[PDB]
Amino acid sequence: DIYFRRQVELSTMYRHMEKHNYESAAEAIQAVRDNKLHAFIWDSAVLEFEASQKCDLVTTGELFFRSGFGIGMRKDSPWKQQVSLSILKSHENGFMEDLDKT
Amino acid sequence: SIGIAVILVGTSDEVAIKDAHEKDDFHHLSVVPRVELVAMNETDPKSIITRICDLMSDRKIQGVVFADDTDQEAIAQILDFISAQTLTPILGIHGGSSMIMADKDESSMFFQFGPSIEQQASVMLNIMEEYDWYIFSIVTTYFPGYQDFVNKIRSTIENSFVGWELEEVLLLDMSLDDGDSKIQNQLKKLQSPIILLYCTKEEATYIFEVANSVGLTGYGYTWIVPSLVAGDTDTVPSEFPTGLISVSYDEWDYGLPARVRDGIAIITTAASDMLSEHSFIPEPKSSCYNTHEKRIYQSNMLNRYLINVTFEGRDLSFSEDGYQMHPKLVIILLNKERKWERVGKWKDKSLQMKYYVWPRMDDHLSIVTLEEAPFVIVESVDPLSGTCMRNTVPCQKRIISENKTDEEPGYIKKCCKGFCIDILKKISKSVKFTYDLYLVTNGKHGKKINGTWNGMIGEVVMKRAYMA
Amino acid sequence: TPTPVSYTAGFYRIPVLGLTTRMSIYSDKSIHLSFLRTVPPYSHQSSVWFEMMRVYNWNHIILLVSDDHEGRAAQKRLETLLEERESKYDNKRGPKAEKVLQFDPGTKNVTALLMEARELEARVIILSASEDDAATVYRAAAMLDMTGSGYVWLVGEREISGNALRYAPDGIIGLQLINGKNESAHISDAVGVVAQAVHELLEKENITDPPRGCVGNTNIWKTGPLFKRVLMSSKYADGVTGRVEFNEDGDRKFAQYSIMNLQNRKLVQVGIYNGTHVIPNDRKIIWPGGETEKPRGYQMSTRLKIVTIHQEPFVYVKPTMSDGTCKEEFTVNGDPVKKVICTGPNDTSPGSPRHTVPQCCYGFCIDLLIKLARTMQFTYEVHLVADGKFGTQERVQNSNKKEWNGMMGELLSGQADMIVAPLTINNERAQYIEFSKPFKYQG
Amino acid sequence: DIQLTQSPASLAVSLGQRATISCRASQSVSTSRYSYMHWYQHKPGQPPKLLIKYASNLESGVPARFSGSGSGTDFTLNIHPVEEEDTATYYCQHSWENPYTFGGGTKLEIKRADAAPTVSIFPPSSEQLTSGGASVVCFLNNFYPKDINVKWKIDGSERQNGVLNSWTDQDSKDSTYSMSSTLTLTKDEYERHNSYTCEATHKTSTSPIVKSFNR
Amino acid sequence: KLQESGGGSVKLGGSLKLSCVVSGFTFSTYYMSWVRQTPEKRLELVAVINSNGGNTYYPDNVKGRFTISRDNAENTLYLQMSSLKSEDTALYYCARRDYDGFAMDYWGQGTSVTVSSAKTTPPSVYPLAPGTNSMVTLGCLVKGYFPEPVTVTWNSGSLSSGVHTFPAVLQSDLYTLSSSVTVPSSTWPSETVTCNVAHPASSTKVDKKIVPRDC
Repeated sequence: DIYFRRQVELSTMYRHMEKHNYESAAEAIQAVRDNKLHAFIWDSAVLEFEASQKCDLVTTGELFFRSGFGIGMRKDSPWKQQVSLSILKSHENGFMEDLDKT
Repeated sequence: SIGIAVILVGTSDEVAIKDAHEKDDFHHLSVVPRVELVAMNETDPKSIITRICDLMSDRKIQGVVFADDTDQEAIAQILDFISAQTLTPILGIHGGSSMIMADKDESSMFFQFGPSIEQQASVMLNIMEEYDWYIFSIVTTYFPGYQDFVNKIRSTIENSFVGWELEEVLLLDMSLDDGDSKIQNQLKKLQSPIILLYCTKEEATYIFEVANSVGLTGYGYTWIVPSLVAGDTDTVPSEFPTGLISVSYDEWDYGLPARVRDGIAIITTAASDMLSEHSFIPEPKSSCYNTHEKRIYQSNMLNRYLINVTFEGRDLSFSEDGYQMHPKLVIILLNKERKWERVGKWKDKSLQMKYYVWPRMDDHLSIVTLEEAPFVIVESVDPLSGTCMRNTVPCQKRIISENKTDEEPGYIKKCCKGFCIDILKKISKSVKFTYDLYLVTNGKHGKKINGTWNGMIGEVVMKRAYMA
Repeated sequence: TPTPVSYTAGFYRIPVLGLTTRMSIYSDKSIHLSFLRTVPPYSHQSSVWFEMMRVYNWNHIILLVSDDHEGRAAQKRLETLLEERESKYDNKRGPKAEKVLQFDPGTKNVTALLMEARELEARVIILSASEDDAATVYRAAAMLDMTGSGYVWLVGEREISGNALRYAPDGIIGLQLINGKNESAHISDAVGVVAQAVHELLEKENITDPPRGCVGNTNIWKTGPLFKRVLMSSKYADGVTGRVEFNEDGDRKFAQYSIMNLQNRKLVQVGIYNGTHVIPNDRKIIWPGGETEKPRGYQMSTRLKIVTIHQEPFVYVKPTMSDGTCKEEFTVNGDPVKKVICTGPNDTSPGSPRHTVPQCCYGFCIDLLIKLARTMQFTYEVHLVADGKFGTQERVQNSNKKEWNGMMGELLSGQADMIVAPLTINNERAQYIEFSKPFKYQG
Repeated sequence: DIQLTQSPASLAVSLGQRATISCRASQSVSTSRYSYMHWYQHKPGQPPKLLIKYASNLESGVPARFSGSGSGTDFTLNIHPVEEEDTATYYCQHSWENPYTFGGGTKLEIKRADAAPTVSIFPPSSEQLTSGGASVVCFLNNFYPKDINVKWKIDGSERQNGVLNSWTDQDSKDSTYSMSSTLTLTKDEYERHNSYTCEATHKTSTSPIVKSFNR
Repeated sequence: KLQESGGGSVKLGGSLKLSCVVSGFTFSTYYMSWVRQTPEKRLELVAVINSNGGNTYYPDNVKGRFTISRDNAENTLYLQMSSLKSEDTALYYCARRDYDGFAMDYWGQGTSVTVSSAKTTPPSVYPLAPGTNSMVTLGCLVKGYFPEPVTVTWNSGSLSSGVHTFPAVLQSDLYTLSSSVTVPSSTWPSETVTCNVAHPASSTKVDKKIVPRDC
């Protein structure tokens, strides 16, 4: 929503997107299943997984925006130097891939 | 049974004020307005303070009105804390003494206002809606009341559905007469179609001539002041460049009969509203020195009906913060060598100007058009604001076929966008040509009728359109 | 209270000089144009706390101010003091003092903010902005516990009353002016300043008079700002009470200043501040928690109260079991789900103001946090967002407040230390929030 | 109007505690004169009195037990360490408009020690008996709390339609209550059948305190 | 300091004139009122009146019924109450209005106007003694009086401790009280003991001796 507010080219109707703004993502799933919502914009990490687990829903496949998920803390907590490295450390044994396999 | 003191400063007739209040039916109040029309020569304000509990000794006065001169703002700084020490009075005030003094002691109990300076900025936004000549620079000195001003203006302009964006704000305190070459350097940051200006008018007769010698004389006619910040509207000095913008307050309007008609009637109905939900009123006093110990009865929940009570459909609710929530501004273009010229009437923070077009001081080529997607798409305007969006331009439509008595324009505006619209906008960016965009009435590309052409060809054979 | 005189002097711009007041409301020269100060306002002692900042090199406060114009001016003063070291020392345990909190004056001790200070492990209580309800502050402080160790207790000269002296513990530090003989000595010093002012004035050029006849002669008396510039040019070398010349706003500009400590229920003088010279006395440092130690810095331990929001596939929730526990469920490999409790949102089943329910909480989140808690050896706590939203920086129309909506405003206010979520990375978030490396890559 | 709810009314709180009462108005009453809202106190038998001018600011004579605050529609009115001599009814509501909607009635109870009621069995006396009518009377004077089911028994048969129940407030010297049950009947209905029994189902214990004798 | 009187027993739909005498201040600088405290424990305003007996307010149920009046020199308030209902057995007060003119400044205990469908009757008071000796009280039944109030003491006017006077119950529109005094074995009977009942509304004094038959 902030991304589309930043784009003047998305002022081609942003107000329509405000008129059909939702609250729950599962309601955006159901309204597509009820054929009311024509399209829902979301991150691929949720969309492809729920589409591959619950059928009759397909993605476009096209990546609209490049993005990632970090972890945020408040200012000046010094644990980050070991936290991010632990994110690297869980990357080194493939513990991330253990999360994927589970 | 209402102790009302009517005090006079000025030259207008008070008898024309008398029938302004003597014409209303007094049976709606169930308590008699006992007014006291006293005159007052322009004299010592300490003697006015003496006169206050002189007229308290004349009658137990609960409500006052006092006409005032138009150049007394230091006395407006005087009167309020005297009240907050001692009284709960009410004035318009009058003229320049009605300056927006937003001091924080709630025991002053004055409604010294109309709209606020920030409310004057709010209706200045409707002026910005009217002309669409952008604000890219804002100029001010240390005039106390500017930080909240620029913060409110930034907070409004960041929440727009339009292409209105600010680029510059300027704080330069210029008692400091050495900084004229600083404004010569600051010519680059004052290149806006419309610039806000908030300075001292005593300094501004020097400052505006300095800015004219900077190179800003062509924009010198396009500067904004409120009428409180502005000098006296009669015989304005010419160091200010002519044809400026007037904002705030009125004397050629609701006047000295009409202000007291707001006045005492507002007071008496507010007291009757205290007689309506509480059926009571505390007694006024007569011993100002010693009754200042007797302000224990001033648990003033009466301030609710001070700020809220209207009269006879005229919206007369107020804010306790130092303004009235209901607007009546004045004409928007002041003229300088000659007098004020009546152009704009204000209501519900909305302007009535009978122009549909605004000039200033290379040519507006009149252009008729016709809707055809995907080239010319004509849509309605934003109903929250009545105007067009960022990528959209207004277009002028009027149908006068159903008009039989007043068969004349009065164009509605519509929004217009599309493919060739951006093309002609690019042409207007390149060759710097202004225009008069308007619509067609009869005929798409109207054919030849016995030689005569209707449609857009009719405008070019009658020379109403040079381009189309 | 002398404003009926001074504002009439402001009608003619004749100066007026305060000798007995530190009321900072009179320091508003946009209204009190005629006012000048031989006595500095209430706010000027607040800056002295910044000169406390290098005593034992303290760097972290919790500050609660009663809502007053003087307190807000002190807030502006300390914000002016803190915004420094734009370089280019680089060991930056400097005064990033952690907190500012508001309080409604005149109210009573229903403050849970004291417990919120208890949650932050700070070694400070330092400042409030009253002197009469400060005894009630002491009562509420001794109610839970604040009088012991792990807290430093400091006041200024206008925090001192007998009721506060009935409940200030021995060890609290006061900062007082040298202002007892001001009724005689600084009176003579101030009229010596006006003696220098008239010695400049009589050897000055053509200057009009403030003539006979009052406010009825409504023209303002041109020599007013002339007298103001005459007083701007006055420079007194030294007086009986000690004198440093005026400030840019016509202030007293001290360095005639002392520090006392409450011990044996009396203010034994511990040192003198002189301009920059913090010169301590030979006396011992008594603190009410049993010191004569130097408890500089604050203790840094934690139970990591992390917040989270339910979002599949990263977070899944199940309501509960019958005991409030979770059902032992196995994977496809027979491994347990290892679901943490995840005491959920109050007013759950949204629209109904119910209570919180302990969940069955699973997904990537619980495995990641178990891995991190076994990595860093961190005890923790689970919290769930009752709002159900990430949040935007909504501009609140009340006084133009761009506040981050939802849980992001909570961790901005320190309701949690961190967050695990599908955390979208934006520029506006990074100006306020620390971020780690991107744990996930998507589009 | 300014219509308010007082929760909990008839609330029983143990001694020395924070007895906080939530007051939930319909509309707001806050202003710059520190409030509009004003409150009340009376004991039964004692004249009505005021308790709160506008806020925790009190008038005179009120002890430091009370501390009241709140704004708009909400008023949290706490009583710090509470005792058993102010357990009574208070908290008038009102509107600043002319219909001053009074009432609410926050009765204060203290969680005192429970007690089993001392039962007094009264047959008609001699001067009661010469008039033609007669009356048997149950009295219960030592019990907490006040909700007693009082049943009268002649030869085991219960009479309920002539039971006149009337109980009183907290007897403070015994920290308990007092209840009466009057049954007014004829003479021969109490003389020909002589087995006087009363039961008083209390909330201290589940069993009624029985007392039985013969005329 | 403040005393309300002029009540009595009025029929439903009837009229009377309530009155008040207040001492402590001049009346022409202070508003005055009339207050209603219903036996269902909700309050009401009867009326209010200006310092000079001028601007008044009558509520909605009041505005067909009641009329306030005030002498500002002689300390007298009068209240003509016409067309009463069954619920007008309330306690009626006056209070000494606030400095804002609304709340109160102090209070007065107030009288009672009884509006029921009964007539004045003397109380048929009969003693109550069993026919222990350790804890069983000695009582009296105040049956068949109208209207309120009735004061009950025991044989001297000074026996107040251990005295439980129970509220009135209605029976054929006639009120009925119960009363008990605790007696140990040292005063049963071994002495004289009577119940002394004073009915000021019927202006009777009933003295009934308590003699038991058996124990």
